[PDB]
Amino acid sequence: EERRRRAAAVIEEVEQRFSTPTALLRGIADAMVEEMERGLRADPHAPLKMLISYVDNLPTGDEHGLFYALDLGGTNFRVIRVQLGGREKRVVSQQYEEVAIPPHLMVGTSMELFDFIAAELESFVKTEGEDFHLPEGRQRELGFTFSFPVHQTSISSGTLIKWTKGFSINGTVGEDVVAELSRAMERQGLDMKVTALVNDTVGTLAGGRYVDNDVAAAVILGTGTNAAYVEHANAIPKWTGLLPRSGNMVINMEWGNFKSERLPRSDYDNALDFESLNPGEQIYEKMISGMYLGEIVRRILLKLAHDASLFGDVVPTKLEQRFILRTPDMSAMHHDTSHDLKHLGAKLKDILGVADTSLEARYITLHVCDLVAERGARLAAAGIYGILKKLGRDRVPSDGSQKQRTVIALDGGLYEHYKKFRTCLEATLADLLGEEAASSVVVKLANDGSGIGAALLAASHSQYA
Ligand SMILES: Nc1ncnc2c1ncn2[C@@H]1O[C@H](COP(=O)(O)OP(=O)(O)O)[C@@H](O)[C@H]1O
Ligand SMILES: [Mg+2]
Repeated sequence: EERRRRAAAVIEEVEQRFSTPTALLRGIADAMVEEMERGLRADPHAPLKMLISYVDNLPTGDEHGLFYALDLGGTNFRVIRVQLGGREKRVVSQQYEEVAIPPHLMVGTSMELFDFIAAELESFVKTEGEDFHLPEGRQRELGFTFSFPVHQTSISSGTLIKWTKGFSINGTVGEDVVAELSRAMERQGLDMKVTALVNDTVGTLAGGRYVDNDVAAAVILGTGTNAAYVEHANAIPKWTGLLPRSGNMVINMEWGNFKSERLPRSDYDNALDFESLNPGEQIYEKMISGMYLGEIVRRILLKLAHDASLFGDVVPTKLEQRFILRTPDMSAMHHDTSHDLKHLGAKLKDILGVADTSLEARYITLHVCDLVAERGARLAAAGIYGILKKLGRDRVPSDGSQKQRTVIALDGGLYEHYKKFRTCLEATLADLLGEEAASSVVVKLANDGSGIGAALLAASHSQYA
């Protein structure tokens, strides 16, 4: 059919532009490290901000007391509460409540955002049961995870640099995010002090090390993507204070903003960025993250539907709608194994609004999902590889003796729930490492680990009382 060769040409340029041979991945990992060095010396125009987090001591286990945590949150926010027992007892009690963020609150007024989340924290502390005790006269203390880039000014204070992953609230850039929350808690008649402000990457790394001593980094793969790691404070040229007692510092790399001419981008990525909420920003994230994967698939399917009549001789109206194909929908289609792809086809009926689909159209769709998820997962593995190279963990002992154990905590709905994405991520990372080096790296799932991690860092920075 002519329509068949016209479809093969589209799929062929997708394969060509999206191609990520291991050799290219090593050059991208090298460029990541190059960019990490630029951000640590405060280079102008550095894509990676490499933010000092003021976390110089990760949790040890001896944390004790009662502490709350507020976790925000690209798609949801959760309020957490733990009773910490100490090196031997640990988390005696724990309670949490997760709430989905209404879509308007991502793009409205900052007072509406913080009023909404502070009101849910209010009704949450009001149900504080008897398993959690607060000594008399004392003030309840909070750990605040703020999943957006913040120029840190103390362990508990920081300026919003910019919004990401679907958020766009005027009037917060430049403002202290902890003061903005503190005011909202006050308007709710709520006695709490924020004693720790962390990015969700820094929090997951805190929560990860609390249960595994070898956690060296945290990678987030959810609605957005980002990563944090532990750096040597004497390896940060832009550091100007004293130097931490522990010689360590957690860095929020903000690696979604990574950009490199080595990144295999296409016209679909240019169009996606052009019509986005933050054009020109977060180039790397827009190839990896959950908010954008399904949208890349939709734009490829649209090209096919138009240039090859893939879904009929009239392009389906719904297919032209932006973000109509969410990434969990992409994930559902991708995992269909039935001989006729009946579940991929059932999903396509909802999302496209068509009555039916060719078996051949279903296999093309499955192939597109495959190419988009594969490129995102391989590039994310290249980023993790770059971190390991920064910590000198890409290689094993030369003296031939003593393999280290390096743990990387992973968090986010993409990694947790997109099976093909996760296994492609881990396979490529193991490929990038040697067979010798890979047996020393652990990818641990620490989902929503910034909740307890923010509570732990609020603990070690209490007032007290
Ligand atoms: N089944 C799935 N398949 C693919 N991606 C998913 C799936 N479930 C969730 N996700 C992605 O993970 C995100 C939710 O992850 P989570 O870390 O809880 O929130 P956020 O990253 O928004 O703070 C969603 O926005 C979605 O992009
Ligand atoms: Mg979640």
